[PDB]
Amino acid sequence: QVEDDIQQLLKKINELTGIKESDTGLLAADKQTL
Amino acid sequence: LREELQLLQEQGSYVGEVVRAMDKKKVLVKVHPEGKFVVDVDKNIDINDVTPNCRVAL
Amino acid sequence: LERIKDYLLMEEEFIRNQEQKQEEERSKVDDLRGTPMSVGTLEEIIDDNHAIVSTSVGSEHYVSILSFVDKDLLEPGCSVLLNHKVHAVIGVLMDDTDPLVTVMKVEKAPQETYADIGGLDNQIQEIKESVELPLTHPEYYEEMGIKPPKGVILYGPPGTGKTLLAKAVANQTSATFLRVVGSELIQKYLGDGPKLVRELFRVAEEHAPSIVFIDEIDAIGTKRYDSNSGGEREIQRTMLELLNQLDGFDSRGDVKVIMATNRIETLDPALIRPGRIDRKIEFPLPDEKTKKRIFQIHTSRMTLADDVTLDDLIMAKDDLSGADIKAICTEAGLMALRERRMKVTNEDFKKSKENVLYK
Amino acid sequence: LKEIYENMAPGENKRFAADIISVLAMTMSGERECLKYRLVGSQEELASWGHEYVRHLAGEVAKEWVQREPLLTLVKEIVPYNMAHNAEHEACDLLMEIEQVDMLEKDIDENAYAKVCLYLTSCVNYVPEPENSALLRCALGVFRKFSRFPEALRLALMLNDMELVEDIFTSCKDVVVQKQMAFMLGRH
Ligand SMILES: Nc1ncnc2c1ncn2[C@@H]1O[C@H](COP(=O)(O)OP(=O)(O)O)[C@@H](O)[C@H]1O
Repeated sequence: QVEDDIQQLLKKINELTGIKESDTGLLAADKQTL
Repeated sequence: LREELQLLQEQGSYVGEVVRAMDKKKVLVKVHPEGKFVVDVDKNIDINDVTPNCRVAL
Repeated sequence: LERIKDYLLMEEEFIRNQEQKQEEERSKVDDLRGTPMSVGTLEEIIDDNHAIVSTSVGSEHYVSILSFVDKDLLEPGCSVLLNHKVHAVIGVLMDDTDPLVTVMKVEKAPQETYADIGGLDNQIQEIKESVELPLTHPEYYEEMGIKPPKGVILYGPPGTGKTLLAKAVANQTSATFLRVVGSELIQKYLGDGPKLVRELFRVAEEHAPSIVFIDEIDAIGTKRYDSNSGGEREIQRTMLELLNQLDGFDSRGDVKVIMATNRIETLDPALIRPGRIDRKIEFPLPDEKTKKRIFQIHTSRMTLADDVTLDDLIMAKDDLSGADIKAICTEAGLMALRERRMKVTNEDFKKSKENVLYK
Repeated sequence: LKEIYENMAPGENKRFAADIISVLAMTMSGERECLKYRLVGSQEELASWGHEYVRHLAGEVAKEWVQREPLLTLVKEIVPYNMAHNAEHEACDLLMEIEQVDMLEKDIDENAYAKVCLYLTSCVNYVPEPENSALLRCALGVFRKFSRFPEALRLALMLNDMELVEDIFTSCKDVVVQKQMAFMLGRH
């Protein structure tokens, strides 16, 4: 579980992380080409 | 009342044969001569009140 | 303790998951399309995010996808989202609930149970082990470098319990159960014995691991239905089809195969051979013990006069199978319901025996 | 018999009295004196099956439970209640809190193996207020299936560390078993 414990929190980091810059930056590959 | 009779000119209405509704909001339908179109509904109806196999003014 | 830290971890994951400019971009993606669009069918394709489509009215336009969703998500000859302008591919679609998967795809429980088939066993362990086993506990074969019993065949007189087995397994099974009859494998339209087989097998391969079951595979031969064509040079292919689909090239995968025939003398050896159908199981017609379990099982779930002795019935018929016994069980029911009597009597079974068996 | 009970910091000896008088208080129908012995049950019923006593009175303090031997010893029925189970994880976390350099040396010097001590490890050094080793020298000792090879290498991996480099050294005695341990010690 300790290893498993490290597993969960580690994954939660990205989960927590990913949301961050997500807020920041807020089509063209196609919408242009479209 | 007889003045808006020009309304008849506005256009026509397409009956249609609903293939079935879905997600994203837009009824999937095959009209009649042509074929299948997935198209939005009237605001005055649900998506849920819309079943399969039934006529509706498009 | 860390369990709590583990739980909230699982919870925080749920939040970020649910946690899924853009609105405009999404609207841009809505705006890009048209309200309303146009259905149309795939034909060819090109790395130019465009190919020629196919229409009922049969305009075939060259058109791009509106690209976030994908061309490789789809195959040629498939209905796609098209504008009404150029019929521009606006995206993929979902092959709507066809009328094949439904029919061929028994969802609800099959009833019965592997402790409902009185008088069986080795027949049971043979099937289960060969099929049900490698499906549940499949961890042994992974060490003995063996695989599973490819297909299995069930045969014997009419009432040996072949359909029970197909019914028993499905009762505690966990894989899509495709119930296709061969008799249905005989339509009245040339070159249609090879579509049905492909659709059933194609449907089976899609739903991933599943049980294709063919009860009465014999009916594909031991029968020449009026409305047909070719007479028998057509059924043959349909066999050939079955034989080929149930067999070689590609790589079938997890399609297990269950055939239910009474007479195994009218099966093409190509279907019996192993590879195609390995385990060959027989269903003997009770005797004096199995019947007891069959009788006890069928009369044990009802107000069966504790007076009479299932024995009398067992030693009654000459070689009655596991059906006839059931008919007698039921006969009394109607007898019972007839003279309005919660519990049945002797004659009730007698009339039944003489009412069903004899007649 | 309340007098011999006055000194309640024992690792063990306070146990049986705190089981008997408390069960003597439990069959007696009481929730007062019973708990006072539950804090001070460092074994109440460990081997013997616990009454309504342990479940209630442990956990009542268990959630209340730097450190109070009352709290500390109450759970020394509990962590062993979890050790009698040999499985797994709960009052270790109770222990990780405890910052007692006796218990962590003192608790499981014996008993468990496989997976079992493997997750005792990450608790040993890392989790408590301090860092700990002893079990990983101590319960480590017996390490039957290779003292220690089996579990410690499951420990030598993971914690992308190297402290477990001796652990393999200690067990891995073959040059070539150690050649793998050598690389294993090398790979850190
Ligand atoms: N020994 C038995 N145990 C349980 N059911 C039986 C037994 N014998 C007959 N039956 C019932 O009678 C029916 C006979 O079907 P089946 O065994 O498939 O015969 P056939 O293969 O000729 O169609 C089954 O549905 C089953 O429920």
